Amino acid sequence: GMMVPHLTTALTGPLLTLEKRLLDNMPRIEHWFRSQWQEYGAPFYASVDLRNAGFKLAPVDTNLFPGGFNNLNPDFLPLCIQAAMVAVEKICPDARRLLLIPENHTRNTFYLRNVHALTHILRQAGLEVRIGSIAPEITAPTFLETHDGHSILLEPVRRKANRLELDNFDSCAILLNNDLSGGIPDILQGLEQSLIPPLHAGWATRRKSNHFTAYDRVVEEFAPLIDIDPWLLNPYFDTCGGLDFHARLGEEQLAEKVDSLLAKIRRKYAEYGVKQEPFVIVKADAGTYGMGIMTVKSADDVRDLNRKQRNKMSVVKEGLKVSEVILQEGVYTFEHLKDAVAEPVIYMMDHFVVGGFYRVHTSRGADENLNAPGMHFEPLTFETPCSTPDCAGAPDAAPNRFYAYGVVARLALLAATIELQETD
Amino acid sequence: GMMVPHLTTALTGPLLTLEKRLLDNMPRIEHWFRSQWQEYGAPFYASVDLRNAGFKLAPVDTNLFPGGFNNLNPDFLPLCIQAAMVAVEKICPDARRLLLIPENHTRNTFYLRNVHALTHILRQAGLEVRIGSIAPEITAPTFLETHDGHSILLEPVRRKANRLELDNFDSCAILLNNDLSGGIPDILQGLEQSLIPPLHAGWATRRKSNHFTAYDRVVEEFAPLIDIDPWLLNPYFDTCGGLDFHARLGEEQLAEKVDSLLAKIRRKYAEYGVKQEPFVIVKADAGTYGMGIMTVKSADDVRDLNRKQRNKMSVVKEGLKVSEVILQEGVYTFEHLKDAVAEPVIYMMDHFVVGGFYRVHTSRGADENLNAPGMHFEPLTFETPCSTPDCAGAPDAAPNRFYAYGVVARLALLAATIELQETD
Ligand SMILES: [Cl-]
Ligand SMILES: [Cl-]
Ligand SMILES: [Cl-]
Ligand SMILES: [Cl-]
Repeated sequence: GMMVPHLTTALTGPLLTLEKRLLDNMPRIEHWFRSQWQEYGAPFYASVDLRNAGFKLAPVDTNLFPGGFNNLNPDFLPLCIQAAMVAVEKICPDARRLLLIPENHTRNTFYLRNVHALTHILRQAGLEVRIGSIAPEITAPTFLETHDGHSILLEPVRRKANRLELDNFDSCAILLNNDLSGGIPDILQGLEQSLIPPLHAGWATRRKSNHFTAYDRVVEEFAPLIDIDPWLLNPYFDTCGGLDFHARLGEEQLAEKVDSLLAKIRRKYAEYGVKQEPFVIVKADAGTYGMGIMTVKSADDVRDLNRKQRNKMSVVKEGLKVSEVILQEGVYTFEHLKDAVAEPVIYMMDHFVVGGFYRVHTSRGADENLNAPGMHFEPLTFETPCSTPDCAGAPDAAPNRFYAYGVVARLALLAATIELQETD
Repeated sequence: GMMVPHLTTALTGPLLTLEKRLLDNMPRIEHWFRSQWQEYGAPFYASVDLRNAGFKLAPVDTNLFPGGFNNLNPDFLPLCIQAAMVAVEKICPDARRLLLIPENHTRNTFYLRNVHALTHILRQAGLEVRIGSIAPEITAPTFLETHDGHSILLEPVRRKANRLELDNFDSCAILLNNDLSGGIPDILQGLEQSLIPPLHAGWATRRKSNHFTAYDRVVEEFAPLIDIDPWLLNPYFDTCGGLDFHARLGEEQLAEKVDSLLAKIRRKYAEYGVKQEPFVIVKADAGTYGMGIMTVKSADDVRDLNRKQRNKMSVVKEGLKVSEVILQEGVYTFEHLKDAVAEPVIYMMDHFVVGGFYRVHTSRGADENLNAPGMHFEPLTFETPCSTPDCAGAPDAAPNRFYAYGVVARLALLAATIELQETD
């Protein structure tokens, strides 16, 4: 009776091939993941955005600071609690107390609901948890309403002798729910307490293309394990160095790389009988200053950019802050909830899939199967577990689709784990 | 709408005191358990039978070979699967294949359903699992119907060069779902593969009173942690040596110990305003030959036993096989499902509570609140999780009652873990 998203494409052969390979190799796959986690560990928590194109199933974002805990299905709270307990035992085994640092947002009601939901899980895992703000406008204990009969209490972090403290509260470890993409503040540097994840100065200006290389390496091992075309799991990408988007010196360089990537995508689209237009996501990385993103369908789309596009791709008015441009094969999503495009987000704690939700696009044009939704979505909670495949059933039965989602999400998790280890 | 058991007693003060202590110490308790598991580990799986008397909440049986997996709530399968994966990672991390040895029962339909349910969990955890019989009447692959549209395949174990094998199947480890209480067969001794749990020759004739001593030691530490009378969690007990139940030489010895135990129980019943009659469970342990059990309400009940009682307490017709007699304070259960007495069974994998079920007595007399049900019960699956306390709620709200059940079950698990380590 509960309506769920369905694919609006009949071209699903590659997805079903992937599902068949996973369901014919299920114990081999799970044994392989266990070998990987013995070598690498896993983060405390994470979320991975996927897109199901019917001809491809690929991760498109990995977040080590997930902010949608309030969107999880409450029937799965016990599974989350148990996984959070495992994470505590691996990452901070002796912890009694945990300081949670949120994003600096105090006016997003949904973000505050996430904080409440996350805090609840961590308390049920047996930790004493308090919320320590690093927002400069929080100067005293501040109660913020979630507009649902509850509130959260934000307290300003105080640094004393290489430790962060709150009123009568000295934690063992510090959990970041703030991605620090603007740079690790000096107040969080050189502390005695461990940060989770353990970020160090340099984090925010790291070479972000290493994320895509790390996922390539994971897929290069996994794809032959199950005998699948690695392209079914992995978008192509390329990079170039920093460019000045207020000049045209870098124009031909960029255009040539767009053309070459589009050509690679076209070869695969021909192989698999795909009729949609190839597209490329152009990501201008300006480190602490942010990132500018645009999508293109031809090399001409990066030539002679207009004023607004130049400003977007430069990221800020300060000159030449872009240090790398990443070009990635765009992946379609053909999942729809009635007229709305939907795309899934898979949640993990330690190396276990705990659930997730769909982002159901609020916009409604012909190109919502291409456009990234950003903040323009409403969540729709998952109805099916990801850890209960039916190996003899239909390959695209719901539990088998969700098993496949959980496999690709765990590949992306492993890649992020490897990447983070290699920043030291 | 789903009917559940309710207490038929208004004398619940001690239960509510326990619940209040647990809910005022929840993070301290969970931190304490984590410290314990770091030192001791936990078994692969276990079940613990509890009785809620309103004036006491105590474990009355610990089983390291649980046989009621088919009675678990299917909505909690993902939680079981995840816990089973943790158990695999701690106890047999590199295992690809697992040989499961069942009880020698081939005609109990419910036991075969347990085997199917257990096998399903282990396969979902990513193991290749086969069922290896050590029953002498299984001499070829044998399909047994569960009378529910399914069957299980039993294959005779073959020993070759210090390993157990089946057709094209050599496992890494061996999971016992057979308690080997009749003695570890020679075919299972001196193997290269690990047994789970890791039993050694001598197991079946161990000193069974060490189980009660180990639980005493756990409660002696836990009770002061939360400031509770340890008697609220722990039945009194005593022991004597082997006795000849076909003679009366041991009669006065036994009678005196019954009298002394009853007197201790009476003191506590007076303290707490309990009006029910104290009772004692007399357990005659004959090692591999089995155990004889009777309940008594006075020292006179062990004097001048009749023929049937003498035979029961001697256990077998072979002479003087009883090596120890354990006397335990009997604990009432006042939970009822309408007219039927009910008592809970809590399931764990690794150190995590995964669910459980009530044993709903099929018999209907005035003394079913005292009598152990044995096989005379129908299962009723738990509706409430054990890991989701509401610390500010009513102490006997359902999630808080079940949190308390999961705490006492984990104390009994820890005790069994310590006991088993100390057999080596
Ligand atoms: Cl720690
Ligand atoms: Cl930084
Ligand atoms: Cl192993
Ligand atoms: Cl033995």
